[PDB]
Amino acid sequence: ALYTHHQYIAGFLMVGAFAHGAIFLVRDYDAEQNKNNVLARIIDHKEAIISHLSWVSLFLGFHTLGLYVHNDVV
Amino acid sequence: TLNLNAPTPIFGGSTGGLLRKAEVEEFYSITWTGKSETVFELPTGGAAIMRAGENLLRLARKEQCIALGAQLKDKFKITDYKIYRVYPSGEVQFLHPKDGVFPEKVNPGRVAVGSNKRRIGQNPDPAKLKFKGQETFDS
Amino acid sequence: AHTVKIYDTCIGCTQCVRACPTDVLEMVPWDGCRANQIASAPRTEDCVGCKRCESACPTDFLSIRVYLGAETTRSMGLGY
Amino acid sequence: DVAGLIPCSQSDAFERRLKNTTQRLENRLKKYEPGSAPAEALQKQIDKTQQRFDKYRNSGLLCGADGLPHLITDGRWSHAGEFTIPGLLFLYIAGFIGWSGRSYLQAVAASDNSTEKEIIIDIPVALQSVSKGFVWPLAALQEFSSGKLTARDEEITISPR
Amino acid sequence: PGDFLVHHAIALGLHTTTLILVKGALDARGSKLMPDKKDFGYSFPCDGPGRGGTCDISAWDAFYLAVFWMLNTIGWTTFYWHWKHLGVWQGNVAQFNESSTYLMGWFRDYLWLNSSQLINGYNPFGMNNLSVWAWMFLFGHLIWATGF
Amino acid sequence: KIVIDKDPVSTSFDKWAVPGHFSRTLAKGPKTTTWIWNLHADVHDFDSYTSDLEEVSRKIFSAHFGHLAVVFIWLSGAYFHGARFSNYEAWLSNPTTIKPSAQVVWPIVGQEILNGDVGGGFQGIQITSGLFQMWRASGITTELQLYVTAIGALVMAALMLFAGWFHYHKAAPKLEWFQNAESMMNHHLGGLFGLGSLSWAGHQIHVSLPVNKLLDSGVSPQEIPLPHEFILNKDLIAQLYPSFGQGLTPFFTLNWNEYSDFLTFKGGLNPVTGGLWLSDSAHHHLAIAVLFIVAGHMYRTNWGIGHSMKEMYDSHKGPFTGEGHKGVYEIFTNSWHAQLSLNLALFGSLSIIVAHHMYSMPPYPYLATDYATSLCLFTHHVWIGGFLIVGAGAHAAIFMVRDYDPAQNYNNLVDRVLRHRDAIISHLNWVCIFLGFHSFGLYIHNDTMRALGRPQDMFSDAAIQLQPVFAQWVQGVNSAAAGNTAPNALANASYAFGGDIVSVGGKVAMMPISLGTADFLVHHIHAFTIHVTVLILLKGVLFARNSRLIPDKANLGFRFPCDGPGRGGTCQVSAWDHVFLGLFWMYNSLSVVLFHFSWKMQSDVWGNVTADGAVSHITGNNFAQGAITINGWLRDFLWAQASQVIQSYGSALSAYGLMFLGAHFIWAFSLMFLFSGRGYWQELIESIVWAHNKLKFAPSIQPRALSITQGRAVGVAHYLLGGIATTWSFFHARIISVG
Amino acid sequence: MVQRGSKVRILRKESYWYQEIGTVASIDQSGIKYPVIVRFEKVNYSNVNSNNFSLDEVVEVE
Ligand code: CLA
Ligand code: CLA
Ligand code: CLA
Ligand SMILES: CC1=C(/C=C/C(C)=C/C=C/C(C)=C/C=C/C=C(C)/C=C/C=C(C)/C=C/C2=C(C)CCCC2(C)C)C(C)(C)CCC1
Ligand SMILES: CC1=C(/C=C/C(C)=C/C=C/C(C)=C\C=C\C=C(C)\C=C\C=C(C)\C=C\C2=C(C)CCCC2(C)C)C(C)(C)CCC1
Ligand SMILES: CC1=C(C/C=C(\C)CCC[C@H](C)CCC[C@H](C)CCCC(C)C)C(=O)c2ccccc2C1=O
Ligand code: SF4
Ligand code: SF4
Repeated sequence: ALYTHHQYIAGFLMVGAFAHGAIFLVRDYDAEQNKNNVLARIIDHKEAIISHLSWVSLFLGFHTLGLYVHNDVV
Repeated sequence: TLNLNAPTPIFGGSTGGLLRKAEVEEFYSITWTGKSETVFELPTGGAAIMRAGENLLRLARKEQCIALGAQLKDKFKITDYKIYRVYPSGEVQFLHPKDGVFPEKVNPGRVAVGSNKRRIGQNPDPAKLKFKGQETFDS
Repeated sequence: AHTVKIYDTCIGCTQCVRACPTDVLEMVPWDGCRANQIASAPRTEDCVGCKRCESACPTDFLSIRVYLGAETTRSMGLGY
Repeated sequence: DVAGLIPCSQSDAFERRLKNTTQRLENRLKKYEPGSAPAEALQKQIDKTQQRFDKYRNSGLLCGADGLPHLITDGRWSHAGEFTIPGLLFLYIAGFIGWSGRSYLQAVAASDNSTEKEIIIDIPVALQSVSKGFVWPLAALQEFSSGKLTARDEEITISPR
Repeated sequence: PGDFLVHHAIALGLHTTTLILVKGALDARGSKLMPDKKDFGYSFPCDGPGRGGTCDISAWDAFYLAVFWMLNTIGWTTFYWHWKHLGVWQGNVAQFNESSTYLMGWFRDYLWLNSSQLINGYNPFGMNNLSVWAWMFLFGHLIWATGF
Repeated sequence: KIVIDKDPVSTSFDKWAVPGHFSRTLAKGPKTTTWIWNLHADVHDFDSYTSDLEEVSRKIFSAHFGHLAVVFIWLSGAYFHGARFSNYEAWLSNPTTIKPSAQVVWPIVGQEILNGDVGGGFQGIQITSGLFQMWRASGITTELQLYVTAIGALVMAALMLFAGWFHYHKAAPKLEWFQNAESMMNHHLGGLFGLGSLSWAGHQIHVSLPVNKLLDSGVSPQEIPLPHEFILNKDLIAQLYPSFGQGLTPFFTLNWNEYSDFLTFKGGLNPVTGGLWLSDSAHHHLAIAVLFIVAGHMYRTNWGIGHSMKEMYDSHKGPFTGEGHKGVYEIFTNSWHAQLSLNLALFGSLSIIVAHHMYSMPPYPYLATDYATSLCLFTHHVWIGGFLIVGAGAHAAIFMVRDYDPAQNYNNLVDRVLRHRDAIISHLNWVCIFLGFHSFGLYIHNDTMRALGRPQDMFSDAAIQLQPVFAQWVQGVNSAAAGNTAPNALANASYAFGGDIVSVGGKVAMMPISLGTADFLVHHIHAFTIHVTVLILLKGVLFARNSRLIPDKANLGFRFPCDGPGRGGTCQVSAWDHVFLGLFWMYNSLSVVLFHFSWKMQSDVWGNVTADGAVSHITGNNFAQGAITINGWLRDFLWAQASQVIQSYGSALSAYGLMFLGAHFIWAFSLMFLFSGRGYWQELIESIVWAHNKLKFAPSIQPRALSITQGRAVGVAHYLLGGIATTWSFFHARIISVG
Repeated sequence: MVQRGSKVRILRKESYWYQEIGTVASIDQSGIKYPVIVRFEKVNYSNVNSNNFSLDEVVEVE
């Protein structure tokens, strides 16, 4: 019960981390003031980060599911 | 003006219309002259019959008046519909046509309300308008 | 009421006016040209917020915007 | 012997999986008529089983305590045929299908009706891209070096900042 | 080798939950669909049925889809913690050894085999001290299904 | 009056090239990828693009020929695979012991373990379709009679497919050939239903009854003469029911009493097989034929005599209901959807009536002892029936948007239901909430009472009793009806109400299904779940045109996702979205009916009989005290009876185990489409078009996300497919092992 | 100064065809703001192919 307690909270804390960073980008972020730093560069190639996260999500899920469905059928 | 009393169409029905909201504040009435004795669907249920008229119908919402006012322009080509909203237990007379003409037609003397002298990509960031009474789209 | 703002990239196409189901919009002559028109929203208190005026605007990323503000009885579309 | 895994030729749990698989088919055979057609399909099933245990014993696989062949991907060359060799065999085939469909779309897009030729597939241009797709590990090398494999970011459309 | 397959399910979960969360983080300020997504705020339903229809478009609804994914990822995590230790504690480590490699042993020997003494918390012959858990089990099924 | 057109459509492949040729919206080319789904969506909706009711109805007529082709193609495969790949010849010698089987599996990667020890000297899949029991009741004894019927269906499939080519391309009938409903009702009643039951009554007398009279005497399927010898050799038809020696002179001289041995009213179950008496079903369809042939001379045609359906509706009007049925004939001879919805309602309502009348009165020999088939035959036709009832509420809604005319409907019975729809829906709204509290809450009460150690406070048979007295009385008037009020019948209409235990082999064929406190609860679960399913669909029909929310919902269409986020939010307002929501509730309603059925029979009805006469059922009479709590539904039904679908790996039932988990996947995959929305993916795809536009190969057919209406549709499709195929695999793997 | 038929690249950051190639169909010979009409191969989400831009948002890549 102690492992399962803190891991479910850690997932809620890690989801809420990206959630409150997302609220910062609508409310508090100012692209005319924030330019050419680390923050305004990650926004600049944000399509490169999502699509490469779109691959490793789809790379594992195609294969470790098929590795399971192989072992099921066999 | 509203010209009440004016004859209601020969209808007799519709649970779905003009409940307790109408008697306290803000119901509407659409008035037209129908050039037949023909049947038309209501926004409540469907039929009535349009009179020779001076025809009038008391509706609950303005949205139901423009929906019926579109049907009289579509199916019967009677575009003379003239909606209203009532007095002391209502708010504002003569809602449409507001300047003697339909809103899709141009009429000089109207003033551009809600206009912006900028594009939408020229909208400021909300961080520039933070902790102020300004909003990120008003000018 | 919902706020309706019309931006200057409008072309006087008159399509958002006739797609309005609650008769919010209208066409008005333009100042700097006196020939073309623009949409205008003088009846924003009637606006239900259906955003049908944005589905009819032909410009790339439409010149008329609807920002859903406070919900009155008209903008909630309530028959009661 | 890389993780306590005994080879399967001397692994007794793997040699005991064979004793129970055929005993579950010989008792399935023991009731049927000996000359019948379901009788010979079980002996075709018994001998297909013996052709996978003798195929896994002589191949030098690694069986654990359960007796099932485990695969070792760190790639060692003594265990190269598990993931490294069919992985290289995979990557050419997938890149063949990849570079073919990419070469097809660049040829089609500079035509009159490009979207039409995606629905009905031009068997000239389809078999042309197969010919341009077999040479893809060589063809992508001079494609990347020429500067026309990728595009600069002022040419792609991109969300507002 | 059963512990191999779960850690890549876990690595799939942490990558996918990050994928949704950094989707609405970086695309909180506009895309080709809605360029002015900063004018509408963090939490708003949609921009209507125009432009193809924009349901769940906002940065709030990218949070909202990743809460399903973290529950699933911790669900993959703590099912693996619990069933690995259920053979460690019971001295029979071989149950996780052969059955965890394929998804039916994950289903038959963890969710079906272990939920037997729970689900007899109250039978028509008596009741145990687990009947508060067997009640809250079914109580949890009913509230989960109501969210649907 | 037959009137046609000669060659309106040529037989060319010019339109086979271009997809989307039929509509002005399509065939310009797919600029985006929605066009690929816009094409497959509005193909067989002929009413949208074609604006001529004459041209629309010709498409509809010749398309049913194509569907008649694919049923005949499917029927030939039912007959071919029984001819070649089945143990039908060995099964007739020992029908109880040998499991029915077809579909031998090929010796490839390991799926030849599915070819199990199914009986005799054959190895294949134990099938649960009842074709072995249907072909035995038809009299078939050898595989050659199945082989020619498979050829006979394929030539009939080509005959229907040629007839669909002919009646659209060559000789297409006009509009006035389709609007003749009275001549159509005359022809389908006496000709399709009457002669179809007259000619089948000829088969059961000359063919089925003689071979079954020797099969239930039990000689051999080889010693029995071929069924043409019962037509030629009249001495052979005289040694069994010797009333054929008098010919058709008992028929024409009205001395019908001489046919008292092959036209009976015995009315029970065969003690040798456990099916209905074939001489009952011989007398049955003969009586059905005469009722159908006589009823086909009712409606008027070009010979003056006959009823007119237009003048039956005129002057069927009361004082409550205004102008009466005036206008419903003109609606029904112009709307193809109002004809579709009503014919779908009573096709699906019938398909559940077929399921209820076939487990209790098993029509085929050795269908009752075959528990593996009688459960799948029930659960199939229930599931088929509920889909069609949702199609009734679907196509009634499509009628309201474009086929409803307000000028033709003033104060009739369509107008007056659309005028008090707020009284219909809200009174329907209350009766679901009343039934949801007072049926499901009585399970929640029984959970809480058994959890708290209070078993004397729940609703049970050893507790606060809720006995079903309105159903137990109807069990009494139908179990004591043979000899008193149906006096010619020897036994009752079924043994389900009351009667002996018919024991064929060692197993129960039928026994009286008792009713108790648990049966009060589930039958009110059924009453509840149906009334919500009505409530969603009927709300879609009555509000398809307008509401207080959107007064122009018919100007927007039958199938549109929303009117925006305004008016608070108008998502799923259309008539299509109520069909979408009713599909889950139909899935919710029917799955309890099949859970009620699968455990009522296993505990109280199905089982074995010992050599003395005591019955030992399958699950051991645990429906009475288990099925009153949700925990007993979980512990004693879903957990206890899925012990065969998961212990099936490594055995011949393994594909039920793989279809079990594989349908849990597709069900849970559907929530990805249902719970989420489109505009997430349209900006996720914008990151994937970029990573393809980076390497200069993004497709010219631009990728789009699925639409809001499609994302709902692709989520409900995988939801039902995920849960039915789970229930498919759980039912099959259970009753094959125990029944 | 852009003429008709010239292949341009769009610098309007809010547009669907931002940093993409299109051919100018026409220019309006008056003082109207946004006179440049560009026709694009790719349709946006409202499935249109034209828009009115200014000369500040286009270039002359030809
Ligand atoms: C200490 C850390 C922390 C802090 C200070 C905040 C603070 C805030 N958050 Mg953040 N957030 C956090 C962690 C935190 N959050 C976490 C862990 C998550 C992921 C779950 C989020 C995800 C998140 C989102 C998406 C949003 C916020 C928003 C907000 C702001 C308003 C919250 C509000 O008014 O909601 C009101 C509170 C509720 C409605 C609570 C009801 C929900 C709970 C969970 C119900 C519990 C169920 C029930 C009681 C269980 C019963 C038991 C059962 C057995 C019967 C406020 C600035 C909002 C914002 O707009 O920021 C500007 C916003 O949109 N948060
Ligand atoms: C064999 C010769 C032949 C030829 C050349 C044509 C040619 C034509 N037909 Mg005709 N017709 C024919 C026979 C033929 N037909 C037959 C046998 C029938 C009875 C079904 C019809 C009934 C018919 C109708 C009602 C209509 C046409 C129409 C047409 C025109 C366009 C059709 C098209 O392009 O889509 C080609 C279509 C296909 C390739 C799909 C065929 C689908 C088949 C029939 C069933 C497939 C389902 C199958 C069981 C799959 C199940 C799922 C699977 C995964 C297992 C074209 C001139 C249309 C027309 O004239 O519009 C003005 C039209 O409305 N035909
Ligand atoms: C298991 C999950 C679940 C539950 C509980 C419900 C419940 C309901 N649905 Mg919903 N529905 C569901 C899944 C569910 N649905 C899903 C997945 C979908 C998407 C397809 C829908 C879509 C849908 C539609 C389209 C409709 C419904 C409607 C309804 C209501 C039917 C009226 C009724 O009989 O209430 C009876 C209440 C119960 C059976 C709940 C049991 C609770 C007990 C008896 C009482 C609670 C104990 C205690 C008093 C609690 C209070 C104490 C506390 C405050 C301290 C009911 C509230 C219908 C409706 O609202 O019409 C009236 C309707 O039209 N639902
Ligand atoms: C094993 C080991 C090691 C290593 C370790 C390491 C090095 C680690 C690292 C770690 C890491 C590497 C971690 C990280 C993490 C991270 C995270 C946690 C992230 C998150 C993020 C976020 C959430 C963000 C957000 C946002 C946004 C999106 C926007 C703006 C705002 C913000 C920023 C808020 C050592 C050497 C010691 C030694 C041996 C052992
Ligand atoms: C050896 C080995 C290993 C390792 C591996 C690694 C670690 C790798 C990495 C790698 C990497 C980290 C890489 C990445 C890459 C990057 C990039 C940047 C890419 C690019 C690409 C492209 C651009 C594409 C192209 C193409 C092709 C190639 C084909 C088809 C067509 C296309 C066009 C698609 C392991 C242990 C597992 C196992 C054993 C063996
Ligand atoms: C996943 C998902 C998508 C994305 C799904 C998409 C875009 C469907 C695309 C998947 C198919 C499989 C692409 C098929 C591409 C080719 C046809 C493949 C051809 C391969 C040949 C060899 C046959 C939505 O668009 C959506 C919209 C609204 C609500 C929920 C969802 C939703 O859940
Ligand atoms: S809807 Fe927008 S683009 Fe169309 S006329 Fe009005 S302001 Fe101009
Ligand atoms: S489906 Fe789209 S338009 Fe309809 S309510 Fe949801 S977000 Fe708004």
